[PDB]
Amino acid sequence: GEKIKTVSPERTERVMDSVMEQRDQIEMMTEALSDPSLSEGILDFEDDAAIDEQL
Amino acid sequence: AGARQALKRRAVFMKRLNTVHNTAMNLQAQIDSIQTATSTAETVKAMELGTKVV
Repeated sequence: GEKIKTVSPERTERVMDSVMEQRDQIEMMTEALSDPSLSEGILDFEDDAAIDEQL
Repeated sequence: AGARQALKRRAVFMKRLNTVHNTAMNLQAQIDSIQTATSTAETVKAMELGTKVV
């Protein structure tokens, strides 16, 4: 009973909710930094036609 | 898919190559302009000397 009062179930719910929220924020931050639109940058105006013919 | 990736990257590199080559040609044009201005100044000086004598 002393242990259950110390680490209550509501406390575990709060901890797991915080873990979920922080995991979501890390995923969003680390996928924002990996957007291929930068290294791609300028895209074909012909929309891959030149690269199609090159392939 | 990897072949398309490599060909897109190559296309970017050739576009950069074209831009660099055109910039070097523009610098050559500026050098030629400097030398042409020098030659034209000497020609005008010679013509003015001859005009003074005549």
